[PDB]
Amino acid sequence: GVWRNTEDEILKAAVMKYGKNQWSRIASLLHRKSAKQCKARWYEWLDPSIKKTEWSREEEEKLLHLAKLMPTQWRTIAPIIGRTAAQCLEHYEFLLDKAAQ
Amino acid sequence: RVALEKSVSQKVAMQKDPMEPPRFKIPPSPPAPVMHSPSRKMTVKEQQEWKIPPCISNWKNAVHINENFAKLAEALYI
Amino acid sequence: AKTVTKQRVESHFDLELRAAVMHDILDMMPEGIKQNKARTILQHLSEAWRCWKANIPWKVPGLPTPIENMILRYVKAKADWWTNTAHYNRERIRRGATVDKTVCKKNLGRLTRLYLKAEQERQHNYLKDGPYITAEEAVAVYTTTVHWLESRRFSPIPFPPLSYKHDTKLLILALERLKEAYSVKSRLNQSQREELGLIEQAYDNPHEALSRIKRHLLTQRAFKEVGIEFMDLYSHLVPVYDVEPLEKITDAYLDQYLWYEADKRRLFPPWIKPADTEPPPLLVYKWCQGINNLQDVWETSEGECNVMLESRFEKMYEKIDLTLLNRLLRLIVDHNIADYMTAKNNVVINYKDMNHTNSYGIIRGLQFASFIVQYYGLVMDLLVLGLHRASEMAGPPQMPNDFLSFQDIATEAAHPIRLFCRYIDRIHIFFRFTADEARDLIQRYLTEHPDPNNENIVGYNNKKCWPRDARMRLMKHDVNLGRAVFWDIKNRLPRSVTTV
Amino acid sequence: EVVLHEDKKYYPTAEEVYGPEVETIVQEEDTQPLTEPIIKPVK
Amino acid sequence: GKRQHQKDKMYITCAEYTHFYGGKKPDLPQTNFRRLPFDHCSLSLQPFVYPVCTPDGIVFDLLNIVPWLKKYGTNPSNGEKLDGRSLIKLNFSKNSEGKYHCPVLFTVFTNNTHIVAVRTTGNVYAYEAVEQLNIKAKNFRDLLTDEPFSRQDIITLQDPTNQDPSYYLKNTNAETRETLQELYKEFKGDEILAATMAHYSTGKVSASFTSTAMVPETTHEALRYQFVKKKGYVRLHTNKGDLNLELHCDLTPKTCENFIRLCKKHYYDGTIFHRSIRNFVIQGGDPTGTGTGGESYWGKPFKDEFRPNLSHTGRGILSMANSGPNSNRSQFFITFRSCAYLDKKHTIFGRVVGGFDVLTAMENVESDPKTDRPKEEIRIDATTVFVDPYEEADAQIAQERKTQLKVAP
Amino acid sequence: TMPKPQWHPPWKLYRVISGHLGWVRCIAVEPGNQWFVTGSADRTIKIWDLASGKLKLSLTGHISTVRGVIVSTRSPYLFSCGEDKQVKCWDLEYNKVIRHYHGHLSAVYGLDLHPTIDVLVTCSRDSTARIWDVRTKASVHTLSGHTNAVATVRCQAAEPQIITGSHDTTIRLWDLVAGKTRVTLTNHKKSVRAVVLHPRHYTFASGSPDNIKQWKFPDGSFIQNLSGHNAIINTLTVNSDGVLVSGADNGTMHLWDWRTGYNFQRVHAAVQPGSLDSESGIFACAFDQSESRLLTAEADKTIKVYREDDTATEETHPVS
Repeated sequence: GVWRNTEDEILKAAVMKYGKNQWSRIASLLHRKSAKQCKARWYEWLDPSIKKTEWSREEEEKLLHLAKLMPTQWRTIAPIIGRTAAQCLEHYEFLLDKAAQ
Repeated sequence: RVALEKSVSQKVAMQKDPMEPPRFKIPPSPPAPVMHSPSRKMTVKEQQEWKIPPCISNWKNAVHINENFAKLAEALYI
Repeated sequence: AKTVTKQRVESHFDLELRAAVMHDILDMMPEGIKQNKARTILQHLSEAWRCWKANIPWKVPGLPTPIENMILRYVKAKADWWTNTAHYNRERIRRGATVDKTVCKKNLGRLTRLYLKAEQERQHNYLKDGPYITAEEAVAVYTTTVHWLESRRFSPIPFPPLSYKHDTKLLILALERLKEAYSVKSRLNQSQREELGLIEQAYDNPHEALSRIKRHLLTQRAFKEVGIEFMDLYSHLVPVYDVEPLEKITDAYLDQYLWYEADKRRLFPPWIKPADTEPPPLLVYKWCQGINNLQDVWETSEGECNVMLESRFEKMYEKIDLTLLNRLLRLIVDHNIADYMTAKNNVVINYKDMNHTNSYGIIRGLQFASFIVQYYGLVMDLLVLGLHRASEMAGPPQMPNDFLSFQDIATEAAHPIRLFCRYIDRIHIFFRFTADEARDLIQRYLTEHPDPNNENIVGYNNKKCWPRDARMRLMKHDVNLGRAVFWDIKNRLPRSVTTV
Repeated sequence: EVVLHEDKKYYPTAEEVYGPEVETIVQEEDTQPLTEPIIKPVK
Repeated sequence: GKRQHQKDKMYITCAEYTHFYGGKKPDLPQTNFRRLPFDHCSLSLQPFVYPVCTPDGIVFDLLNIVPWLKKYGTNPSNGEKLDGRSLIKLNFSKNSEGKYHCPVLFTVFTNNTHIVAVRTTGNVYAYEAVEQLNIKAKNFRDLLTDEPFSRQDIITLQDPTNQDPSYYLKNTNAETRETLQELYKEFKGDEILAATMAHYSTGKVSASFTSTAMVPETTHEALRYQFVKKKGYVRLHTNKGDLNLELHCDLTPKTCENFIRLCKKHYYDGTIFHRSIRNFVIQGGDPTGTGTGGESYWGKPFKDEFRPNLSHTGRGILSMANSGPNSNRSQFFITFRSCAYLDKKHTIFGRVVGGFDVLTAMENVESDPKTDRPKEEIRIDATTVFVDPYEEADAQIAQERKTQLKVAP
Repeated sequence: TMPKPQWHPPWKLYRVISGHLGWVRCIAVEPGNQWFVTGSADRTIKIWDLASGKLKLSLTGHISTVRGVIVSTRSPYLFSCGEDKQVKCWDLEYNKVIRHYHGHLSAVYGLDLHPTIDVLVTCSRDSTARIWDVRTKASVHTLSGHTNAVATVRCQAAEPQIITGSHDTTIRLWDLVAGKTRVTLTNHKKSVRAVVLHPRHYTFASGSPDNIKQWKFPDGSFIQNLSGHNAIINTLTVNSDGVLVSGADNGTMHLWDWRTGYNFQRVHAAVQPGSLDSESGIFACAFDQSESRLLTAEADKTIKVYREDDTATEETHPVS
């Protein structure tokens, strides 16, 4: 179900060896993880191109503008800002709370 | 024509009795000289121009947004 | 020598394409080349073809341009051979000529890849080439829906409180649908065993499940990817969507709740079918009764005409705009629920090695998709009718009409449209024109589309199932009246939202 | 503007790329049945 | 052979190609019977009340044509325009029952009958009566009245043998007008959305061909080179005196460029010779002093440049240290004697040409036998490139570029 | 250096015909100039009208790419070969395949008919050529000796009766009755893909990516080297007036003067609307029997027709 520490380590190494089109081979290494869960974990969180840094001022401005533009469409928005859609979503909610004060 | 017709007629068509079946179980021409223009050796520049990168396979191992969206979204807020 | 038979067809194609590419490599490479590197060029050919099938852009940075031009040439040749074979094996499958099941599996596979290449292009063009619904057409659609809901005195649906008295009944219904999908099968997938596990866990403690659903509806706005497959019905293919189980329980609960509150609050007027009260053959029976009981319906002594056109709203699911869909759902439900529904349509779709974001149409395999279609179809009905004729058809909101009936006889005769029905995508309209109204329409139609050679009989299509006495007689007046009625209805509907 | 997805054209026209002095023929269908021979014998 | 699968064959069959893929369809009937009944106006397609005919022969109702002529000068049947005066009134006789008949022959008019009108008088007869009476009996009087008509006048009515944005937007309500007005008064161009919107090539054609999410590209869209000039000369100002080096820049251009470039930016200032061996080459060029440090101008390790006419023969040969093939870095050494073993293992890029006494003084410094590190520091204080071939080449290149622009503005 | 070459007017494109769905690989004109026949990677054989450029008919028997077509002069037959190892005889009175030939091991690459005797000669990727009786469908001979795929084959009445060029870059001149090689010509460095026989000059030219070479019958004596077309050339066609056409694999035609080896025109044609610039290429060309028009079968799936330009004079276009 949830992702342990050691499971993430196995998943990173296995993607580094087998690439990104063989999730059935990668699922065989883990315990009780299916191929779809492995893929989802990689793109959501474990991929190195995911940027886990603080938000710049520019990146926030684009967030607020695009969220006005296409409301609730975070998969469309998210590659324009270059964050994960979940990241974009929670940071939007952060700024909305902050503007409420 | 006559010779090849004879050949094809033969192809399609001690005393030996008709009943017996067949009995036995079932270098080229000398090399012609290579008559060639003298070869031109390859330059290092153009030899670099035929360098082929290795194949890195995704399978084997071994966004621009039109401005009218703004207009549409703006209209709906109004 | 052995012939090329059906076993050997594909392998022989690869065998010959391989040899021809090899010949051009030899004639292309300069004299006295240090290395041949032929096997690597053929590896790049394979990778190019595999990237074509996955719709993944192929670039190799170092590669010389004679070699790249040759590779793009031969990949395009193989693509044409592949796609033409897909084209005529589908025709054979539909006509019944094939009986082999592996060729049906191969064609289904080829067809899926071609569909996703096209659909991925459609999404890209939607983002680049702008929304197709103009600001004017969108504001007119929105404002019309507001006036409709305002005149019917509709009270909008609230968010379900956690102390809502009906929520375990709605949960029990939702779980029975979800469990019924798995009723008979043995040794299911891992995801299906996961889904049965979640259903049994929600049977055990419903309050936990209900708390999770309410928290999802309040806060979740970025979802997991759905898989797509096709059900081959031999004459066409039907998309089948695979949604994650957690999300699916939340959607099924929302689906039950929305239909219950919309039925209680009278959102959908009675022309919207399928209704719960009648099976479809009773609907057919009702229509005949409805037609027979219009006033003076079969009299033609003065030159009146009846017209009955059955058509479909073409591509209505695909042309839904999710921005305008959000603004139109907000008129009917708590904005939190509207955000959840609209955001839920925005997912990555993935079959095999290919995946793309859906950003334009709806995903029809969601649990609440039926609601969206009916509600969005309601807006299209208000375009085809007027607000005025639709108010006459639905009746005053204190005493509403039932299906195909009117408050008065004068009310039914006041307008040419007498009967209207919208069974999902399909529509059936019954018109009664006098001779003046018919002459008016035919003159407007013949102004726009002048026909000197009288070829209108050629396109017109009628029922070849009946005998010749029973088919439509294609008389000049009647062929032009039918085309004029259809043209007028077609002018009602903006091409960006749907068409006939 | 605005052109719908089924309306849009990706490539230029044939007489745009070849010019006015070139005649372009597109033959999607043929003008004879198979029943009618190409070399018909005299009867 | 057995013709076992004849519908599903390895190719498209003949019948299948005819029926679906562009074979010739028989196409038998075309508009076989499409005639309006005689009693109907041609414009309205409904039964006329006041018949009028055009000289050509088209018959249709007055009440429909007259507004039509006012709106459009022309007649519906033809492109040509028609002046309303030319319309000739038609009068159709009735039976006792009320049907249209020929006045003289009494035959009831049908969609199959042949119907003829006389222009001057306007009456309408079956063609039989007109023929049998007037064409045979050579009188041209009308049958009902004695009015005489010419043959031009006879006409056949029936012979069976033959933009804005608020376009698209009727009925705009108050909220729509007000919204579109505020929208145009307020809306301004978007900024973020607008921003969003060699032997080898850029890969725009291959990528656009292989993925349909990229816009169709049909036409292909396709580094700097530095060459050593003359002789490179560098003085190493060491704490043991000055060593002059000749660099073989024409032969080893990358290695010479690295060296001179490194020297010009003071890279070797203060660096030591960290490795010195009796009857072996002295080595330095490591700004870390550790024996394993240093870095090239490019960033990583660059290629060897072995040459058949450069060997480690004689004293004072200048070569690169490395960690294996094509990994030169910064480190370099000077030989104390011939050493053929070094050939094709270390790039030779120059030789000592002055300060041989200094090289000897360097050699004579004792080194720690365990580490080969000199016991008293041997140090490069400064490096002077007194002939820099690479610098001259760069200046020439800039001039050439300017000339090209002038030729093709 | 050479005499002054004869003046030939330029040719211009005047008609583009587009109906196939794969590469047009071969083209041939009927003896009476009424129609021509093209074979395709589409696997269809199409019969077009030569005057109007209209599609008369399509024939669909083949299993893979149709690689060569030829029309019989002495009987109402059409012969086609393909990459599906199969050679068919089509009866144009019935529009039906009436007979077929078997024994080839791989893809058949081209075929030709002997102009007096009724034999068919086909060349193939198993590095053989075969001589077939037209009637009784029997290999009378298999010409063997090339070490890689035989790419082209030509026939004449005079000796030698069969010329085969190959992917092992050699030309071979064969005895038809014995089935042996007489002469082997090894002057090319890359593979010989096209050979053309002069109508009345008793010479022949062969093409390779190197350069075109021009040779003399019966012994194969080398005459001349025609150089300048630096591309893989797929077809050579010679006119009766002495025009030579070389169509390349990258889509360029070079017109040449046969007499002197003078290259007087270079033509590069645009591709059709849908295609890539890499899709341009010429797989076949043929003059009609009138020799007024030139037909090229191409890799952007079009047939292009060239016409000789009548307004141009020696003064307008000089011979350099």
